[PDB]
This record gives sequence, C-alpha cells and structure tokens, in this order.
Amino acid sequence: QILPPCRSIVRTLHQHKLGRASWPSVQQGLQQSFLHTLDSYRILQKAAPFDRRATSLAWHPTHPSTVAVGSKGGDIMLWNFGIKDKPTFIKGIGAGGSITGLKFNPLNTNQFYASSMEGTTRLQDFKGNILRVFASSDTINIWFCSLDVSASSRMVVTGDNVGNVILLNMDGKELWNLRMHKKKVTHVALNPCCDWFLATASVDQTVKIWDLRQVRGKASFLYSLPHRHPVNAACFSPDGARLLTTDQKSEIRVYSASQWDCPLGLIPHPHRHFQHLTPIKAAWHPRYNLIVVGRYPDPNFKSCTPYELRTIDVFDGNSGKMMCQLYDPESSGISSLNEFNPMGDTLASAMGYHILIWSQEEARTRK
DNA sequence: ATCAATATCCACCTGCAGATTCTACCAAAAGTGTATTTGGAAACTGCTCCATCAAAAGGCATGTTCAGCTGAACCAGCTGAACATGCCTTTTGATGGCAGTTTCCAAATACACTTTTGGTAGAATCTGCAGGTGGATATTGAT
Repeated sequence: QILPPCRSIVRTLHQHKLGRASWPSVQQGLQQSFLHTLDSYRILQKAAPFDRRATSLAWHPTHPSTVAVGSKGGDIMLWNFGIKDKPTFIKGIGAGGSITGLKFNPLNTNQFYASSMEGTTRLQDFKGNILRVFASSDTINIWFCSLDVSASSRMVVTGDNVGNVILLNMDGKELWNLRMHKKKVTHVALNPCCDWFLATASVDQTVKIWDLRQVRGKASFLYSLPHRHPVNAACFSPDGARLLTTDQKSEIRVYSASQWDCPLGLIPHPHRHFQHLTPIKAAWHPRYNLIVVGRYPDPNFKSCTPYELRTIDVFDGNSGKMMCQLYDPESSGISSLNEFNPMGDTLASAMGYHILIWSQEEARTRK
C-alpha cells in the first residue's frame, strides 16, 4: 500500500523555534507524523459486545478512555478503559425504542442527552433516573431522529422523521418547531466557534444552513445546498470553517466558509445506505484537517483501488485523496460509526453488535 | 418362534399464563328499498309442412355358440441394487429505510353508441358434372 511519508521533521521544529517557518507548515508536518504513528494502530486493542444493534456513539469530552454508546433497543452503555470495573449498563424496551441521537452533557458528565424512537428527547443519568424530558411527540408513529447540543450557547436541537426541527434551552424555553424539510432529518449540528448559525440534513436530498436567531419565517433560510441523493450526515469542523457532508449512494463533499453554495472538493467513497445497517456518518478529527470514514464496498462503485476490502479509511480534507487504511480480521463487520477521541490518541468504532478500540501498542518490557 | 412382561417412546390429557385473535361499541357512506310507468319480451293460438313414430318383412350381414388351443396372468422366490433411517455436520433461512410503485382527483381526450339508406354481400334455389363411389380385376407385401 501507499503510506510513503518523508520530511525534515526536527528541522521544522527548530525552524519554528527560529520563526522562519509558519505554523500551518508545522501543523502539516505533524499531521504527517500523526499518520505515521497511526500506521501502528493496526493492532486492535479492545472489543466489547452487548445486545441489540448499535445506533449512536459519543465521547467523554474531558477523558480519553471513557465512551458512551446507544443501541437499537434503547440500551445505553458507558465504558472506561484501564478501570476493569465491569462497565455501566441501562436497558430499555428493546423493540421500538431505538436511541438515535446521543451527546454528552457539557455540565454534568454523569448525565447525558438522548433522542429515542419512543418519542422522548430526554436528559437522563447512567444510573437510570430520568432527570428531565425536553420534548415529546404526544402521538406514537411520529418520532425523533437527530440531536445535538452547544455549551457556549447552552442550546439543544433535535430533528424529526417528517421535516420539522425543535430548538430548546437547557432549562426549557421552546421558541421553535417550524417546519424545515419534507422528510426525516438524518443529522444536525451547531457551530462550535459560532453560536447562531446551524446545519441540518434530511432525506430530502438537501442540506440547509440556518441562522437560528435571525430567521423565523418558515424557510427564510440562509443557505441551501443540493445533492444527488439523500444525506446521512453533515458535520462541522472544530475550527468551524469546513463543513463535511456524506450522502447515501456514493459521495462525500467539502463545503467551505467561502461560498457555502459551491463545493471545494468531492471525495468519492462507498458507504451505501441500507435498511437494517446503522447509517454511516463521516467525521472530522478534532485537531487536524483529516477525514475519517468507514467503507462499505459496492460492486457498482467506480473503485480507483483494485483491492476493495471493508476497512476504516482516512483521507485528507483540503486535497481530496486518501492517506491511510486500517484493517483487522476477526472484525469483519462494517464500521458504521467511527469517531476519534477529542484527546487525539484513541479511536472508537461502532459496528453492529460490537464496539472496537484501536489505540497504539508499546510496553515492550516491564521493569 | 410365539404372544407376554418391561424400556422406552409419544399421542393424549391436564394445568397455567401469554399471545392471538374472536367478539363487540360507534362513525362513514356505499348501497338498498318504495314508487309509477313504458314498450320490449314472454305467453297464447292456429297450422301445417317437415321431421319423426311406427312398423313389416325378407335376406343376410351380423350376432350367438361351441371347439381347441397357444399366449397371457399370476405366483414362489428372490439377488442385489435401491432406498429409508439415524447422527453428526454445515448451512442456509427467519427475524431484526426509502424509492418506486401504486393509488386518488381534476381536467382533457378517444372513441363508441346512435340512427337511417340503400345496395349489396350473402343465403335460399336450382342446374349441370366429375370426384368420389362402388364393383371387378391384377400385382404383392406380409404370412
């Protein structure tokens, strides 16, 4: 395979110590170094099963080794590494209560937000106590699909199966529930560097950029970006300037700050949507300009590589092409969800009925 | 090699809680009941040729009876191939979003009933003939 990297590494660091070379060149060199050491994540560290399929994933923001996960049957799990304290569990109905959105609480880490097929955007503890419901369908067969949160703004946002989005405060205060789309809202997210423009994606083959404080007039939006197929995810950058989008058939798109309408590059990659599989969500890496996605081969997709395996692919953002591929037998499932740690030293993967941890090996000999 | 105790097996019967689904109120709306009246379809009546009932009888083609005799049914048996049957593998099948069809609803369109004319394509009617139709004779293909 490819993975060639080269450079005059330490020199640049000293160049940075002299002021000659600019910081983005440093960021590029250490991005390459990060890829080189990610070539040693090949040894899969840990595996974890449980009951009904995995649907949503989330990282403990402050802690590297802690992670939370939510199932197809409303079964939530909280798991920490190097603890061995037999991780924490909570069950649900198990049939039609699929948790589908899951973000940690920025305030109380022993709390968590959740969006469920039951029709209940809730705030609940890992010990089982429901602290507070935020919204409700009040009529079954109409449920939520999307959820996200912001701490700098102290806001909650959630999306439906019909095309209307809801926006609440941390203490209630609902001033929202206007309709935005014609179909289900697959993903949604707020800017981390801003507080008052939003992004939402839907089955309508359109992804919309809103201004949550200015617009109130039922599709008096700010921007609307089209696509050729429906969209499973539209995720913001940490920096805030790059919006990543991933469709259902075969595509990834990078939109910029600079003219949201036009895209900067198209990254073709197979992640074909499917009914009983968990929907695929590309994701950023929090401290570089990389992209990470899970692959799902299609015999009809125009493959550039002659070898098409199920594996975790890692591309470069501002170029378009690939830079690394992680693969491990005994894990021949399809990695629906993949998310790097906010810390930057660990990767979590959610496959059907399985959760995988990929971190570096070392510790050749103890003393 | 039998019927007659027992090991084991499995249909039946029971008990109990859960799942399926029979049973049972209220709203929506196609669908069903009165009602008079018309003109096309049943029923009535004659008749009368055309089709059939009857039936007599006179050979004779055809049906009935007996002989006798070899090909057909059936049976003891019965090798060995063909296939049930368990017991383990292996393995494939049951359950667990969306696009692509299928379904309404108004408008716009196709085209098929309607009704008379009239000549004409086609059936009733008969008039000549040749392709059967029957008998008589010569070769042969099965015996």
